[PDB]
Amino acid sequence: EIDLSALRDPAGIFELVELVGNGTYGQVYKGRHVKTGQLAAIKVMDVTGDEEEEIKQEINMLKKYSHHRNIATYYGAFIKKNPPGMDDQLWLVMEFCGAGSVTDLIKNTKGNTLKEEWIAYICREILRGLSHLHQHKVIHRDIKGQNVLLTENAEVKLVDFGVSAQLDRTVGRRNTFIGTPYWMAPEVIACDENPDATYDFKSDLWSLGITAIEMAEGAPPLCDMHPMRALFLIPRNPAPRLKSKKWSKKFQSFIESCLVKNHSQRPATEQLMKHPFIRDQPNERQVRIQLKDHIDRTK
Amino acid sequence: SWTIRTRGRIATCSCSC
Ligand SMILES: Nc1ncnc2c1ncn2[C@@H]1O[C@H](COP(=O)(O)OP(=O)(O)NP(=O)(O)O)[C@@H](O)[C@H]1O
Ligand SMILES: [Mg+2]
Repeated sequence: EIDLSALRDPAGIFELVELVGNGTYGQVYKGRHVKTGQLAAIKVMDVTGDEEEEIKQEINMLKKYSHHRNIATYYGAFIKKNPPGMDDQLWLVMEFCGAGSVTDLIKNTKGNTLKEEWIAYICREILRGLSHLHQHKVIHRDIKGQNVLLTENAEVKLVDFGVSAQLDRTVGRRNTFIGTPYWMAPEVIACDENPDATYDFKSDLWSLGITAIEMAEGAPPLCDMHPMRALFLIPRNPAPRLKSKKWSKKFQSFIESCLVKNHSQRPATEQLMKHPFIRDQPNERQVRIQLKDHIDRTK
Repeated sequence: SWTIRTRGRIATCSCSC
């Protein structure tokens, strides 16, 4: 694994241009490599024994798996040394996704709704990255709009591997109660009270379904109530549906495939990828250009 | 709001209501 003592000072190799993100822990800046001018994202996090396992897990995931074109590509890691009365800071340096998150995009779109063709394109890109991780026995465990990013060219990249899981076998399971309630699968929530319950990669597929709804309706199901309430109604409520009858029958059938509550009747990542909403799609390059154009207009 | 982390912690991070 990664050893935080071997990391060097970033000196004046990168300059922080502006703040672009604040998620769960630390802050992300637009970074600029001062010699070449190359842009990168720089996630800055105070080093602390309390946060160090989460920081190492994200760094190892990125080192091993971000070569895939749907994961933001890892460049390196530094540590800014600070005087004795001030915590040291880890700089995690990766590919800059210049257009922000999917959540960002939904916020700045009129009516907080994406065109279905953009939803289909984004979902397929998410599914491809997920497919890469699941083949490598990784569960992401935090799929949601905030952690799906867009490049300046409307390419899609997953980020945020802090709470992801590395399994040993294909069949291997996990039972850690973790995530954001609105996006959590029922079988993940079941690990709160049931010590014998477990889940696997299929939980990422549920979260993907909630993310498609988030893109279609501007928020996940149940976001009108506090997260405690939602945690206890997700297992009891019937699986969420799209409310508007105007979406295509394809998209409705896809949401139905993602959101099977009984996870052993939920299709695996590979069957879901052949779903006509994902498979029967116009050219990647054509849809991408339209989305790139809308991102630029609304900027 | 919020998100569930390890060890009985939460943080601001997707929600509230
Ligand atoms: N590579 C990037 N390019 C551009 N913006 C980014 C990039 N990575 C993260 N961000 C922005 O910063 C936000 C937080 O980043 P994330 O990597 O999701 O931090 P967290 O939520 O603090 N992660 P963790 O603590 O590992 O669960 C994202 O939602 C984006 O808005
Ligand atoms: Mg995040």
